[PDB]
Amino acid sequence: KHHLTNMTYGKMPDGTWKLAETAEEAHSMGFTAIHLDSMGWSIGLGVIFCLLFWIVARAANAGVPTKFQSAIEMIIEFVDSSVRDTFHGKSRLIAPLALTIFVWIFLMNLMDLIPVDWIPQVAAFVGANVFGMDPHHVYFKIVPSTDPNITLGMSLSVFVLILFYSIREKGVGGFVGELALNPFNPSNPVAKALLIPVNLILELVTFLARPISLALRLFGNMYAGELIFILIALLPFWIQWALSVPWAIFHILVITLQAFIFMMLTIVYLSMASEKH
Amino acid sequence: INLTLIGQAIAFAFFVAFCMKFVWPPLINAISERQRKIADGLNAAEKAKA
Amino acid sequence: NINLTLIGQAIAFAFFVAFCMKFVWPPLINAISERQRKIADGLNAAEKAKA
Amino acid sequence: MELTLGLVAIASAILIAFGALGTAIGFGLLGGRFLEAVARQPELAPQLQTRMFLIAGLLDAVPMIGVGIGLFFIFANPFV
Amino acid sequence: MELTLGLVAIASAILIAFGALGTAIGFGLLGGRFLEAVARQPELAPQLQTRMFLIAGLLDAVPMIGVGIGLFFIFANPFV
Amino acid sequence: ELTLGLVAIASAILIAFGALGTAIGFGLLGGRFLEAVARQPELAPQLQTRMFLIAGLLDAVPMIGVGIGLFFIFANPFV
Amino acid sequence: ELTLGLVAIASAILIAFGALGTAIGFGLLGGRFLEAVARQPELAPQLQTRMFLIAGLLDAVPMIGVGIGLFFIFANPFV
Amino acid sequence: MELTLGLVAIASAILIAFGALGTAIGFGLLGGRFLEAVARQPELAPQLQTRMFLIAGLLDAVPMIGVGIGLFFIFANPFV
Amino acid sequence: ELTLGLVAIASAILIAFGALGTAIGFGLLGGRFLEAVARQPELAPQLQTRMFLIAGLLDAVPMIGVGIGLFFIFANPFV
Amino acid sequence: MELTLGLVAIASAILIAFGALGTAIGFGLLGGRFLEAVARQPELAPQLQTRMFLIAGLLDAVPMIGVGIGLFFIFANPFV
Amino acid sequence: ELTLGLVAIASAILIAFGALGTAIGFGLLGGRFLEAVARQPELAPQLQTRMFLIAGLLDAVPMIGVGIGLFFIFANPFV
Amino acid sequence: MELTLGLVAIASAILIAFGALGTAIGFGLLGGRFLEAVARQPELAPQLQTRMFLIAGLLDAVPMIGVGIGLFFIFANPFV
Amino acid sequence: MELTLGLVAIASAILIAFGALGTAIGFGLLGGRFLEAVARQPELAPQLQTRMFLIAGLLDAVPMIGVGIGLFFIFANPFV
Amino acid sequence: AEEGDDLNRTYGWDYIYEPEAEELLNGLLVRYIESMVYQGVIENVACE
Amino acid sequence: ATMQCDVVSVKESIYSGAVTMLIAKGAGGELGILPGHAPLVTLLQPGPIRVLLENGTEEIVYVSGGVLE
Repeated sequence: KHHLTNMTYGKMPDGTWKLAETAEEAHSMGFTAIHLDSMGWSIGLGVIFCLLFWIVARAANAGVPTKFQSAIEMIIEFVDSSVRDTFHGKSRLIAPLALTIFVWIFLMNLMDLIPVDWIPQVAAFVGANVFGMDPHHVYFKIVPSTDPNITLGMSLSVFVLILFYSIREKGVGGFVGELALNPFNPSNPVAKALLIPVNLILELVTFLARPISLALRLFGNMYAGELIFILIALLPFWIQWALSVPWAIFHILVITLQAFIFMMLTIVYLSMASEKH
Repeated sequence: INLTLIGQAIAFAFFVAFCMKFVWPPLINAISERQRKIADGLNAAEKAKA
Repeated sequence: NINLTLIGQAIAFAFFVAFCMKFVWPPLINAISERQRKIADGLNAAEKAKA
Repeated sequence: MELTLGLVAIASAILIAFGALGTAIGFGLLGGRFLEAVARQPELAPQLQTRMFLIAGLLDAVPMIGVGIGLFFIFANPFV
Repeated sequence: MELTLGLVAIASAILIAFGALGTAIGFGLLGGRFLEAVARQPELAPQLQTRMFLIAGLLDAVPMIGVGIGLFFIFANPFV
Repeated sequence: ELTLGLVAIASAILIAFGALGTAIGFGLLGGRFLEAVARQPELAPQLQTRMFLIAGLLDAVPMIGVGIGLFFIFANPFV
Repeated sequence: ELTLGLVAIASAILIAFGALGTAIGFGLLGGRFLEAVARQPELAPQLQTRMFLIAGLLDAVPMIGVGIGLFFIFANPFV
Repeated sequence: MELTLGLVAIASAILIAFGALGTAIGFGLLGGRFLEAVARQPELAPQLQTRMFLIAGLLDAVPMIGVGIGLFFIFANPFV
Repeated sequence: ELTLGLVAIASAILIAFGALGTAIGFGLLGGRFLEAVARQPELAPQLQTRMFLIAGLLDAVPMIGVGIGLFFIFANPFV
Repeated sequence: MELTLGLVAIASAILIAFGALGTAIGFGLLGGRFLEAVARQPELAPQLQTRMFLIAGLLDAVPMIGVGIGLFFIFANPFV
Repeated sequence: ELTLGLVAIASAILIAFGALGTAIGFGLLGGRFLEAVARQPELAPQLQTRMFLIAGLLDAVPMIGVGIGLFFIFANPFV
Repeated sequence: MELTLGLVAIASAILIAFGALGTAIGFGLLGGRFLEAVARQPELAPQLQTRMFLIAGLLDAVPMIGVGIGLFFIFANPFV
Repeated sequence: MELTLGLVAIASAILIAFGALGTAIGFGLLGGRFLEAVARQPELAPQLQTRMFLIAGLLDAVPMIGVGIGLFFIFANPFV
Repeated sequence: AEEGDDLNRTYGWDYIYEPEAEELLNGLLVRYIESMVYQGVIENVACE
Repeated sequence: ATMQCDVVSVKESIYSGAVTMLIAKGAGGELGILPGHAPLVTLLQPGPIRVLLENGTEEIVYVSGGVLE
């Protein structure tokens, strides 16, 4: 049990099953810049999103909406309304990317509701038939994409788009020139401390930290929730698992909130980068 | 955790794909409700015609 | 052991779906039905309007 | 070695503790003013709620990011 | 080992302590404004009460999380 | 040996922070409560019942900590 | 030896945090109470009774910690 | 025993330190509203001063108790 | 060995204190924002722009602490 | 014994430090309301000005007690 | 050896306390700023001017502390 | 004796630090209400400024005392 | 000797840190009320700004002194 | 209406407005206009 | 002591004299009035007004909306 529990906490937080070129699957010790086997399962969840929207998209009809297409109409109209009433000025597929990122992160986060071990332990079957049992027991299976690399790559693309609309001012010098929190500090040793270091710190903090903040905020939510779920799994005999149901209800509450916040702040930042002059 | 740049590489690439590649079927979808409003405004004008 | 733990998690999803019906399903269903009703009325008014 | 582990435990505890202390007061400060606002303009409940959730999402970032590194230290820590 | 036990005990104590301190202030800050609001619009008691529960649920998440790690430490602790 | 003192001080912190929180919180609540009841005296029973409700909602986590502190006191782990 | 000093520190923390909490809480209560009784002088006794109700409800947890501190002072465990 | 003496001294100091810190803020917070109220209702000054004395006497009880323990430590302390 | 633990403590402080600051600053700003918007609902976008200017000016230094902390965690001096 | 000297130095410093910190906050909290009141009712300035010294003398009692013990430790310290 | 860890602690404190101060300061300043601009929507420009003036006046000491912290980080004395 | 010097330095730092922290917050709290008062009654500036000087001089007394003890430790400390 | 160096470093850090924390709080607390005063009566802007500068110049004195002592410990420290 | 009054003789005191001054001013103005109309009707009755 | 109270409607004066105390329901809530009060003005809810004479007799006047000064 205790040894088994410690081994399990060794197991579930294994990074993307860590495949490697010029090597075997993994040894839980490689820890090099090599292959990853989780966001493939995330794309396996994005594809159903695209297919579901394509179902309605190919069916172009103005008739009375059925329940599924009525709900999808709710979603599209809601995201359009938010993008429109909040933000304006110019439009290049902004609302489409917003609606994609919203639903995509929502569905990724949604997968957490499943039990901690049901999928990996049912995967003991595929371990038994192929690739053996012990290789499954070192590190083989992955959980929904809660690993920080997913969200980091997610946010840095938004940062790239921020750059792309931030050069819309037709000049790198014009954009780089900006107002500073520290226009002046008259004192001379204070000026020595100010000129190079404080201004360099300013240009570092002004823009660079924000996508990192986004990625880490989402990562904290995912990782804390999942770790809570694993930790709950102890002492099962005389209990109703009241430590789980209300907590997972709150998790249902926080999922949509996090997706909404990500989408909203992304559009905020794009609007800011689209500010005139 | 571990950097494992493979994950973020695939994330960005497949994100840009799964978004730009399928912005278009969404762009289709904006029109239906708008033209439904067209219908429901024209049926409003018909009574003035009466 | 392992399966016995999963027995409790079976109780979990049972209570999750139980609470999902009573609380989450009526509002979503009502929203869908009501928006369908206003769409249907708006189109039927246009129909008699064209007549 | 032993002292290093103890200090790691202490640092991890602070990471969680200060974040909890911050968020528990921030949400109260926000919610009180929200209740005053909704009381004065009861018809503006939905847009006020949306503005709320925007605030709340923008609020809890730094502490509950620190929570993540705290858990990181709890289970998968460097320095060993 | 002994010192590690003492330090992890300290960390556990901090985990619950700071969360309790935060939630106590947060609930008071929310409730004062709630009681003021209900008196100004006595008819709106149910919806205001529901909003207050929403805020309360959103608030005490992180302290409740920290309670979990505290209990983990007290019962099944790492570093042993 | 040094373990026992650390256990004692940890148990003390557990109770101390909870008491510090509850004392400030109850004062903050009661301030508005008294200010409200004076404004609208006819609503005293309902407001008092709401105050009991939210007070019970408030002191939960400190009371949780008190039990852990007491468990450290009488029959503690780490022995 | 060192355990004794740690016990002393814990005992000091217990009393000090409770005093710090109570001092702020009672002041926060009293400010609003005085303002209210100034607005509506007639209802002074009922508001006064509401005070003692809420104050007896308030000072509990710090008073609980005081007993634990005194226990550590006089008859302490860990020896 | 030297370290024990030093720790006892620290404890004795912090005892009255926190008490002074609490009382100074509490009296100020009370007196602010007291002066504002007596300005609003200049006729009730004796009654307001009666209530203020009552609540002030009710307030500083715990810090005064702590001062007693501190003095006890200073002159006739245990742990010898 | 001790240096490693001390660096860990320092890093924890770096993120934690800035986090505590932000968690209160954002709440204080948002409360006044919510009051302001409820009073002049038709002025919401301008207020949002001012608010986000404020937030961008505000969150700077805590990010600075977070960055130095992260630098410490992965690639630290003193080794 | 040197350790005891250092610890007593720390304790003494805490004694004055906390008292000063408390008094500084308390006096500002009182003075803000005092100025606002005298703005409201400039006629009653002497009476308010009397009340403010009354409570201020009532305020700094505990901190001045601590400062005395603090100075006591500096010159004529026990534990030697 | 311990000098390195203690210098790390000192540097962490320098950044942390300044961040904690600035986050609170800008938050409670901006809340009042939003409250004011809502009252007088036309008076926004000079309001922002005064607010930026006082904001620049504000960060002086925290910026001083951050510089000393970074100085400790890169090329500290005592070595 | 080395640790004695270090702890003396720490204590002296605390003495000045807490006093400065208190004075900075107190002056701001006072000046805020002072600005409200001067705006609302522009004809009343001089006597309010006189009151503010009175209470400000009354405020920083204890922190100034603490600065003195800090300087005392810095230049010529006991325990040598 | 190493302990002395480390403790001097800690004391120096405390000196600047607490002063910065105090100044950041005080300046904002003053500024909020300053903004209210200037917004309510925009005609009086220069006079109010002059008064605010007077208050600020009276405010940061003690923290500014503390920064000097901290830097003194930095460059030319005693006790060596 | 004789707004020159209470500028030289005005004192340094204002009221304590329980509602915001704008709403109070609106409520005052409506009633003042109504009273003007009433006491203009009464004079017409006397003239009749 | 006593202070001059005048209750006047749009048509004529209803009540007048010297009184020691007044009770009314303002927009925010109930208000207690004693001589030397700071200047103030509200809008009255449609409720009765209570005035306490020095002898102890208490007259009550019914008011349906208005301005208290």
